[PDB]
Amino acid sequence: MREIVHIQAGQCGNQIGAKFWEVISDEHGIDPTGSYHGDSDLQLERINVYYNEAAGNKYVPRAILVDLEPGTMDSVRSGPFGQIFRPDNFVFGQSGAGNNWAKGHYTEGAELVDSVLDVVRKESESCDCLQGFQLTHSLGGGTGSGMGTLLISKIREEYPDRIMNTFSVVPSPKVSDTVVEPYNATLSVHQLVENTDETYCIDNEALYDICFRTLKLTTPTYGDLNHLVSATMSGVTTCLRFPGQLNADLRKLAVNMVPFPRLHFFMPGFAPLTSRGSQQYRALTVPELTQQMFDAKNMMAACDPRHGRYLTVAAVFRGRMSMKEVDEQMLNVQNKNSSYFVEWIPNNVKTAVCDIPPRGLKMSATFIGNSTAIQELFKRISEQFTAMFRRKAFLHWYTGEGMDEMEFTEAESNMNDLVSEYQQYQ
Amino acid sequence: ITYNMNVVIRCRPMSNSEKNEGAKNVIKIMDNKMIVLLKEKRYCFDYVFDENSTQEDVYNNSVKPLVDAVIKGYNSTVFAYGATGAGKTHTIIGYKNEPGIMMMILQDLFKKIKTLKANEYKIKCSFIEIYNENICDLLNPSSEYLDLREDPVKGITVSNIFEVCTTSVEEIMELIHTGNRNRTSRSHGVLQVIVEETEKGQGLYQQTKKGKLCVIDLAGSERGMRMLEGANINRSLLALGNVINALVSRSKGTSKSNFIPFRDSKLTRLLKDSLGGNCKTLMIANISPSHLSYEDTHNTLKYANRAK
Ligand SMILES: Nc1nc2c(ncn2[C@@H]2O[C@H](COP(=O)(O)CP(=O)(O)OP(=O)(O)O)[C@@H](O)[C@H]2O)c(=O)[nH]1
Ligand SMILES: Nc1nc2c(ncn2[C@@H]2O[C@H](COP(=O)(O)OP(=O)(O)OP(=O)(O)O)[C@@H](O)[C@H]2O)c(=O)[nH]1
Ligand SMILES: Nc1ncnc2c1ncn2[C@@H]1O[C@H](COP(=O)(O)OP(=O)(O)NP(=O)(O)O)[C@@H](O)[C@H]1O
Ligand SMILES: [Mg+2]
Ligand SMILES: [Mg+2]
Ligand SMILES: [Mg+2]
Repeated sequence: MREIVHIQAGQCGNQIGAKFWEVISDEHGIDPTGSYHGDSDLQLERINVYYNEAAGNKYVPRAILVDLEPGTMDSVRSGPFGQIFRPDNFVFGQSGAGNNWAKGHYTEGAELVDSVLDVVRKESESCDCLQGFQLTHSLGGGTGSGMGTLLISKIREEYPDRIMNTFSVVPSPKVSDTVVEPYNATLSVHQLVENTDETYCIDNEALYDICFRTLKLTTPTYGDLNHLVSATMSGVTTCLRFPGQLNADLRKLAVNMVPFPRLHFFMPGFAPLTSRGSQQYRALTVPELTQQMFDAKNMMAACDPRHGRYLTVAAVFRGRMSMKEVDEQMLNVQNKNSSYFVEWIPNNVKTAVCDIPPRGLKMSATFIGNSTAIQELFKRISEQFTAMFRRKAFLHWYTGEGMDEMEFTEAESNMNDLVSEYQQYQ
Repeated sequence: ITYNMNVVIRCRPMSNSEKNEGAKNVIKIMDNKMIVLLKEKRYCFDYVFDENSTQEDVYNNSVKPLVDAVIKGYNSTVFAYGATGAGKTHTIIGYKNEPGIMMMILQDLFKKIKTLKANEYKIKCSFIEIYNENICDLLNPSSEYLDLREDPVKGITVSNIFEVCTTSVEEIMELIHTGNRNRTSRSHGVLQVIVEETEKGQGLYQQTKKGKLCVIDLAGSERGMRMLEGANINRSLLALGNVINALVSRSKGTSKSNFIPFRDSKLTRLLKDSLGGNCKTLMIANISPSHLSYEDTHNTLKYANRAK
């Protein structure tokens, strides 16, 4: 009961997905072969949420891997946990998208997409009560942005009543990796606005800051960064996988955190986060976790929560904890930091608690905030788009893939409207 | 700034079923501008039509000024309004042998057009069904469902919609009835026409006008396919209706200076051009006199006081 379907689209998305799978298999006591070697019966009770049971006491991720390039697939198959994935669930093209949203959405990814659709239909037919979909990808490239957008459009067309969740890698301001990133982000964000029910805005710059400042990590690799994201992902759906004292799944979270249809862009966070040295000089207690989570410098989106207000915040706690203590701490934070919370939604905080902690830790926390500061992310992007579009820079490539200028105009308008709406509700 | 949305109430006649139940007259009209719901909660409007009001009376005392504004170069929109069973399709389309304001409008509109034509007119009729946020072309159903597209200077065009440049009442009347035969109410019956006029002196600068007249058979509030339709329908009914409340704040000219939520639905986004335009608007609430409908008459009217 309550099966989730996982989709990974483009290189970054795939990489994050791999990490996610690795963590979750470890959590549920699943080895690199698909066999359960755990101790606790609780690890297998709700195994069906993320895994299909294959013949001979093995488990396989309900995961679809998508890319316009084959190399990524190979890399995944050769990596840790590569062999756990169903071979028929790898759907790859041969060409690539060349950082072009149009290639991914209209041309190459369109040719690709039917196969993917066929796979995912089958995957849906298998599960008895599919609750919905989780897509991991980035809005800065071509394959990852276009393919994902087309697929989510198709899944909202065929599954309009199911929950649609995305974990995106938003383009940061300073660390600009590509030149057409503004275009790709703009086009994809628009589509996300209409077709996702909740969107977790993850930002590389913020991750780097976390790694450098909070973990004090000498050399971050993408894997390390990805780990953080994976942890966050695991946090959200802990209530579907384990028992607890107060239980909240994907739907319950959405209903409590989304007051208006369009405002479904979250700034996620995780706690605790310490170095090796600073591990000894700390208190493993709920007050400390709470303190950590609400800090601006612990957000995985490059936005200052102190530049806006929290519309709603959901906190998900894992480990053996006193409910009273949890409640006290959340009330204290809202009373003390009154100015950071919208005053016309009393009790801006939703709490959920799962008894089963993550491995290595006795207590852990996951944060989901709907903050009006997310407007900053959109605004910058809009500005950059304007700067490009005013001089029609790089437009020709997109137009060569069948795209028309008017779409760009529309998307930009839409994003502007969204920004305005956030501002006004602040 | 304001949309000048007049609000009139039309009380449909008590049905034989309501009479057989023995329901009494929950609606008591106090004045042409005021009704009470029976005890006697007050509701206030620009005009109230009783159970015997004709299709011609509805036209003359509620939409004639909107139709006129359109022939004169303005936009205008009629939103029939209420719960399911309210009385909207009958008021708007009716039946071919017992037509709604659609016909009363075409007859008045075309007499004015034929007179003024002495300015060439192109009466660009269109008719769409908004169903699960998709837009059915009801005049050319071979195109199935269409999307909404912002335009240079961001008004909205239904992508690739078929329009007919009519010249008479009968052409639009037959066009529309056919369009209703092509419908699913499970949808918002958005009927609209562009009353376009170009200086008969075509060799002169053609400073044209494009008046817009629109009347909607809004899907009513409903309390797996039908559950979804209900859901989508009720959600859009709350979205457009609360975009109306935002328009009221705007129209009031109060401190709530923001962007109205027209983007919350395809219904509203398309209606946007007339909702906040150089226009006159009208809501025609449709209610029942029966005690049996009190929940319906109570909620439909509550909204109407807020819209007004
Ligand atoms: N947080 C992470 N970000 C990544 C990772 N790999 C890439 N990226 C970021 O994503 C962007 C590059 O995206 P992709 O390689 O996924 C583009 P994709 O392969 O989806 O389509 P193509 O345009 O066909 O290459 C850029 O901002 C990178 O800095 C990762 O492992 N973690
Ligand atoms: N006294 C007490 N209250 C509880 C307990 N568990 C949850 N609550 C309270 O119950 C309310 C939340 O409702 P739940 O019972 O968890 O929700 P539910 O009935 O399962 O409804 P859904 O999960 O929304 O389907 C809150 O006021 C909690 O504080 C408990 O063990 N004891
Ligand atoms: N003024 C009226 N006089 C006679 N019959 C009426 C009148 N108003 C409504 N009806 C009848 O009631 C039935 C119509 O409901 P209408 O079709 O009026 O409901 P509606 O508002 O379009 N319902 P809905 O589509 O669910 O929002 C029709 O067959 C009409 O003939
Ligand atoms: Mg790639
Ligand atoms: Mg419950
Ligand atoms: Mg109807």
